[PDB]
Amino acid sequence: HGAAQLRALFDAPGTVRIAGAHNPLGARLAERAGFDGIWSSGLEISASQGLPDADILTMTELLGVAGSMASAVGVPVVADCDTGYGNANNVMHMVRRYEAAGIAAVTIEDKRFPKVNSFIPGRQELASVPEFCGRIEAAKDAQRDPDFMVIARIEALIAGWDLDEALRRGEAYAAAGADAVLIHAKSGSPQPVLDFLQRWHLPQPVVVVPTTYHTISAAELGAAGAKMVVYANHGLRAGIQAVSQTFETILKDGRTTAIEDHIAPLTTVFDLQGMDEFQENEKRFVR
Amino acid sequence: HGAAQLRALFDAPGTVRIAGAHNPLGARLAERAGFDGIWSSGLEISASQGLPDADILTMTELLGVAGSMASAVGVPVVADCDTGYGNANNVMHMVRRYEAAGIAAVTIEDKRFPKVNSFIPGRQELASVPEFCGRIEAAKDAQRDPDFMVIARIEALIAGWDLDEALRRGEAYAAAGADAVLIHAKSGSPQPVLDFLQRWHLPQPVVVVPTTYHTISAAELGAAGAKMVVYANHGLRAGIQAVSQTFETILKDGRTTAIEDHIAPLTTVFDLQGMDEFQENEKRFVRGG
Amino acid sequence: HGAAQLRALFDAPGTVRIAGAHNPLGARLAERAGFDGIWSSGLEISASQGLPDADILTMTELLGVAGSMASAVGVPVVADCDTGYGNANNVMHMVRRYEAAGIAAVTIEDKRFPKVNSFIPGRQELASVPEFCGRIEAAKDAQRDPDFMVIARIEALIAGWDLDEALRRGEAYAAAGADAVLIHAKSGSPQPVLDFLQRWHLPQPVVVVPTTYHTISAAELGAAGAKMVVYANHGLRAGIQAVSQTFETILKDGRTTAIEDHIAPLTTVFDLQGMDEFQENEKRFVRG
Amino acid sequence: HGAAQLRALFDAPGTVRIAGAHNPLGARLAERAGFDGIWSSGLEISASQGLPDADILTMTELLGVAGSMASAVGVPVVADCDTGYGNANNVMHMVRRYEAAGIAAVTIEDKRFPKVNSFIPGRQELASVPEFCGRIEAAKDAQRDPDFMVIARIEALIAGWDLDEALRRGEAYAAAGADAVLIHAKSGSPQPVLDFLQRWHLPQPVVVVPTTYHTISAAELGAAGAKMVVYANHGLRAGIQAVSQTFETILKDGRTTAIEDHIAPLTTVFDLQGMDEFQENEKRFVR
Ligand SMILES: O[C@@H]1[C@@H](O)[C@@H](O)OC[C@H]1O
Ligand SMILES: O[C@@H]1[C@@H](O)[C@@H](O)OC[C@H]1O
Ligand SMILES: O[C@@H]1[C@@H](O)[C@@H](O)OC[C@H]1O
Ligand SMILES: O[C@@H]1[C@@H](O)[C@@H](O)OC[C@H]1O
Repeated sequence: HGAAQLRALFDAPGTVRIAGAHNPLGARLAERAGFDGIWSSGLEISASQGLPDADILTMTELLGVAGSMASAVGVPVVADCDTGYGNANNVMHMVRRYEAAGIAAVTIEDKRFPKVNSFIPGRQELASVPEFCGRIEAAKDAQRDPDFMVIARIEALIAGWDLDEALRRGEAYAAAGADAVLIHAKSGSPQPVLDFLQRWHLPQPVVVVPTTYHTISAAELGAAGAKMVVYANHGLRAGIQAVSQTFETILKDGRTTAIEDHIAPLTTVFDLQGMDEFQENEKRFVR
Repeated sequence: HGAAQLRALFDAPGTVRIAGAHNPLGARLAERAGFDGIWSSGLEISASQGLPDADILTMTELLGVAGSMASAVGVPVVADCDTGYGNANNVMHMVRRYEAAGIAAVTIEDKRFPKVNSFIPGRQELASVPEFCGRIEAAKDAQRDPDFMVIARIEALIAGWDLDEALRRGEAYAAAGADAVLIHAKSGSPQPVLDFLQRWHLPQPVVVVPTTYHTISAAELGAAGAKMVVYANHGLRAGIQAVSQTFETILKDGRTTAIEDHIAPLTTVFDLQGMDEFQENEKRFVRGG
Repeated sequence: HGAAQLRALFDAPGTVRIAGAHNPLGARLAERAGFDGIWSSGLEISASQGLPDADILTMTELLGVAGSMASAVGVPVVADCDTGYGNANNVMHMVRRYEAAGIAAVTIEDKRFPKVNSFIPGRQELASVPEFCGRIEAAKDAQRDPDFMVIARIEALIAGWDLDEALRRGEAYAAAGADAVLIHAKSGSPQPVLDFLQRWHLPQPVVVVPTTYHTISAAELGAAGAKMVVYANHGLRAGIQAVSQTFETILKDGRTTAIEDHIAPLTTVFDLQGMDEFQENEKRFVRG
Repeated sequence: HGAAQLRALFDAPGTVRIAGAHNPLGARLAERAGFDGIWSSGLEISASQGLPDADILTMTELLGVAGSMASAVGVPVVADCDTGYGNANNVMHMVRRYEAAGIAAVTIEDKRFPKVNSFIPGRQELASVPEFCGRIEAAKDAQRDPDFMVIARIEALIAGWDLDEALRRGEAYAAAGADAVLIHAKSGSPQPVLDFLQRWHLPQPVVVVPTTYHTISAAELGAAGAKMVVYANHGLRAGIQAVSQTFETILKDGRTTAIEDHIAPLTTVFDLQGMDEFQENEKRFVR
C-alpha cells in the first residue's frame, strides 16, 4: 500500500513529516508516535552497523532494512538510496528491487559512487547534470506502478556551489522526470533552504531535511514551500545517549535498580512485538 | 580471539559482567562503557525486528547479528541460541557456524523448539534430560577450538519445577560436557537463584540473568557463587523509552531544537562510525590520476 | 503474478508439470523448456549448499531462493516448505513472508520439525492430525490473497502407514482448508499412488512426485486422477553428472578444447542474463 | 587454512589449476575432481542469479557465495572481486570481510565501478594507474595475515590497448604490493598472453584465464611462465547445457525413465551432502 499512501499524502493539503529509523522497531515507534512515514536513513543504518555512511554497506544490506520496515508498519517508507549504487543500470535494478519490496519512494543524490556523505568537510565532487539526469530517467523507466516516487536530492550547496546552481540542477532533475526534489544544506541558518523554496517555481514538491538548521519549524518550512520534512537521525542520536548512560549507570551502581523506573517495562517490549495477537493465534491454532 | 578472551575472564578472579545488544553499535557502546563482553540477546534482536522472541527469527538472522557484533568489538560475544534451533544435528551446524563467526560462547536451554520466552506465563514444557544432554554432547563434539564455550541454560524454575529438579538437570548438563550452566528465574526475589548458587558444588561456573530480581548487585551475586552476570535487555528498554519520547517531542514542538542538547551530537555518531580512521585512510590511499 | 497464474492452471483442464530448481538460472531454464511452473526443492537447495535436506538450512535461506526465482520467471513458483519451520505460529510467519515474496503456493508436510527427507530409511514419525490441521488452518488464516495456495503433503506411506491412514489424513487436511494434497511414496511401483487416487472423492486436486516410480508418464498420472506432477530433482542430478565429467575432462586433457562444442557458449549465458536489454538500457540512459 | 594453502601452491613447483564455481556443491565437485582450488566466478554467480555480470550483484551477495564455498571445501578459494566495489576504502572493507571469511586471495581489476564483463565489445575505460595502485596499497594495508593474497587483474588488452600498456600497468601494480598479476585477454589466439609472459621479467607470479584462447594447455602456459591457470566458467556452461537438455527430454518423453541412467543417482547427492556422517551423528546424539 506504500506508494499509494505516499501519493495521497502529497496530493492532500498539509506538511508531511517523516522520521528516520534503522530497524522495524524504530519504524513502529515512529508510526505509533504519529509520523506520516519513515525515512530509511543511510546514516542511521550505517551507524547501527558501526560503519561509515559511504556506500560501505551495500544495496543488499540497505534494502534489507528498508523492506523489513516497509512490511512492519502501515505508513510509507521513503528510502535513502545514496547515489543509486552505481550507474543508470544499477539504478534500474535498485528501483525494481525497492519497488517489489514495497518501498514508497527512493531518493538518489547528484554525486558519484561511492557516496561522500554531506557532513564530509570541504568542497565535494558533483555528478554531471547529463549523467545524473540519465539515472533519473532510468529510474522512472524501471518502475512499474506509477505511484512509486523517485526523489532527486541536490547536494550542490553541500558541495560548495551557490543557490543559482542548486536551482539550475533541481530544474534539470525535475525535467528528467523526478517526482520531487530534495534541497540539502548543512548550515545552522535555514535561510539558504528558505531562499530555494521561494525561488522554486515548478510543480514538483520539495523535500527538506533540517538536521543542521533545526530551529525552523515544520509549519514554517511548509509555509515557505516545502511539502515534506525529514527528521533523519534523531532516533539514533537519542538512543545512543540513553544507551550509553544506561550502561555507565549499570556498571557504576552494580545493579539496574536505579534505572528500572526510567526504561521501558518488558510489557511494553512484548506489546511492540505483537504478543497479544501472537498468543491469541497460539490459542486458536497450536494444538 | 573472543573465545580465548572469554576463557581468560573465567580463569581470572572477579565477576564477569556482560550487556545485551542487538547490533554492532550497541555492542560498541557496551564495550566503551566498560562491559566485559556482549550478550547477543534473543529478546533484543527479535524486538528490534518487530517480532516475538519465539524462534520466529531463524538461526541465520540471529547469527548475522551475533557475528557482526563479534567482528565490531574487541570483547567476547556470548550468544543466546534459544533451544539450539532443532535437534542435536541442528545444534552441531549451529556450533560450526557460530564458532567460525568468532562467537566466544553459545547458550542453549533445556526446552523444545520453538522456544517460549521465559516471561510467557503459566507452566512451560521442558526437554527431557537425555535429549538435552545429547544436544550438549553434540555441541562439544562439533566445536574445533577447545576455548569455545557451551553454556547449558536451565529453565526448570521458570517452568515451575522446584530447586532439586533444577539442580538435578544442571548436574546432568555439566556431566554431559557443558562448560557453564545458567540458572534462570523470573521472581522479584533473588532467593531462588541464591538457593541454587549455595547448593551448586560442581566446578563449572554459573551464569545468572537478574532481569526480574534486579535488586541484588553483581558483587553480591559473585559472592554467592555466580561467575557471570548478564544484563540482558536494558539497552533495548532504555532505547525504546528515549526514542518514543524523542519522536513525541518532535511532533508536538514542530522542530527538534528542544532535544538537540539531550541527544548525541553528530560528531559522536561519526566517532562511533570510525570516521577518524576512515578519513585518514582516504587521505592515504584514495587518489586520482 | 504467481498465485493467480497457478489458480488458472488448476482451473483449466490438463496436467500441470513443474520442475525443481535451486536458483533463478535453473528456474529460467525450466521456464524456457516449457514447464508450467517451478518447484523450489528442499533437496536441490540444500544439496547446492553442500548440506543435508533436514531443516539444516533455515526458512530464511530457503525463502531467499524461492523468492529470487519467483521474481526471475513469469511462471508460478511452488515452494517446498518442509514441515512449516516449527509450530502453527511459525507457519503463519512463513506464509506472510512467502506470500509477500510472490510465491504462488507453499507445501507443508505432516511430520515434526526438523524434517527427515522422505528418502531416510525406516519408520518415520508423523505429526498428529489435530496438530497438523492446526498448521493448515493457521496458514489459510495468515494469507491475504485468496489465490495463494497451501498444499498439504501426506507422508503417511513414506513413514510406513497404510493407505487407509494416508486417506484419513488427506481427507482431514482438506477439511482443514488445504487447497490441494500431495500424496508421496518412494517405491518403484506407482501402484500406492494410483490406489490413493482411486479412493480420493474430494474436489481438492492431488499432487504427485514420481521420483522413484518414474516409469509412469505425466499423462498416465493425469488419466489416473492426478492434477500436478512434480519433477523434483532431475536438474540437480543432471548438472552434477555433467559438471563432474567436465571437471575430470579438463584436468585429464590439460585444456577445455574437447568440451567446447558440448557446453553452452558464453553467448547463451549472456542471453540468459538479459544482456540484450541491459545493453539497450546502457545506450539509452548511461551518459557522460 | 586457505591462504596458507595457496601460498604453498605458489611456493612449490608446478602449475596451479583452479575451477570456477558458484555454490558449495560446485566447489565440492571441483575439489573431488582434483582441482587445486576454486575460482569464485563473478560470471557464474551473476548468471546463477539470472543477472548481468556488471556489479549488479553486490559485495554482500558475492562474498556470501565465496565464504560458503571456502568453508565447504579443503582447497583454497580465490575470489573474483570485480573492481573492489568502489574506492580504496571500499577495498579495505572488502579485504577485512573476505579475509575473515577464510578466502585465500582476492582479485581486483583496473577498471572503474561498476565493471562490465570483459566480453563487452569496444574500447573500455580503465582506472588510472595512481588510483588503482592506491586500491592495491589499501588492500595490502587492510589484510592481517601476510599469507592472504591480493591479485591485480590487468584489463588493458580487454579494453583495446597494446601489450606495452598491459606490461607497464602490471609492473606498477607489482611495485604497489600486488602478490600476483592476472593478464586477461579475449583473443582466440594465445599469442598475446604468451608474449606478455615472455616480456614479464618481474618476480611476481602471473595468473591466466584461457576462456577464449582455450587451445593452449596448462602445461604450455606454465612453461611460458604462468603460475596459475583459471578455468572460470566451464562448470556453469556444462550445467546449462545438461539441465536444458534434461528439461526438454522430460517434457517430450512425459517421464524421466530415459535419463535415469544418465544423471546422478540420489545416493550420489546424499554422499555430496555428507549424509553418512550426518546419520552417524544422529545415532550418536539424537535421543
Ligand atoms: O533498535 C532501537 C531500540 O533499541 C530503541 O533504541 O528504540 C528504537 C529502535 O530502533
Ligand atoms: O540501535 C541502537 C541505537 O539507536 C541506540 O539505541 O544505541 C544503541 C543501538 O543498538
Ligand atoms: O548447482 C550445481 C548443480 O546443479 C550441478 O550443476 O553441479 C554443480 C552445482 O554448482
Ligand atoms: O546453477 C545451475 C547452472 O550451473 C546449470 O547447472 O544449470 C542450471 C542452474 O541452476
